[PDB]
Amino acid sequence: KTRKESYAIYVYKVLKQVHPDTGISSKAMSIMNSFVNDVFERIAGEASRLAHYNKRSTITSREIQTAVRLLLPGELAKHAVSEGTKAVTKYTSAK
DNA sequence: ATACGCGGCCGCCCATCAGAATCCCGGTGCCGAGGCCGCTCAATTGGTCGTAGACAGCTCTAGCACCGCTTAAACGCACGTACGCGCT
Repeated sequence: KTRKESYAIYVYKVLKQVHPDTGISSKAMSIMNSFVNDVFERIAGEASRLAHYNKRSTITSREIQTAVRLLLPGELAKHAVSEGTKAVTKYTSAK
């Protein structure tokens, strides 16, 4: 049949996590995927840009790390890094 | 010819039977997590090769600092004009 994949499974549990027996319209659901896919290119594209400025050829986590910092304002940014840094840190701990 | 009787009418308080209306319990429809699921094609798994890029060595630009002769530019103040802004 057709494809047209989306992030619907990811957005839904997140909302469950923050009000479990709280609801949503089928119109705000796409707004959400539209919103995510939009932020996706915003961050990953910028990573691509720096990589081939100061003369290197792969994109790691550090770059995102840097990228994120100047893409967003002071207070959210730090918490965001923190969360980000740990999630992965744990990831490696396992293996 | 002349006087007595009364008759249903009626206001009265006083009695009976049905209807209206509030409270004691209700069914119904809408919304949103759930479950079920299944054919399957994208991620994961185990695996090879090679190449970017970390890293250490090196040298070799240019960013810093610092100074003093020179002076243009900033400063602060004095005076009034011609706008900001208030009213009608």
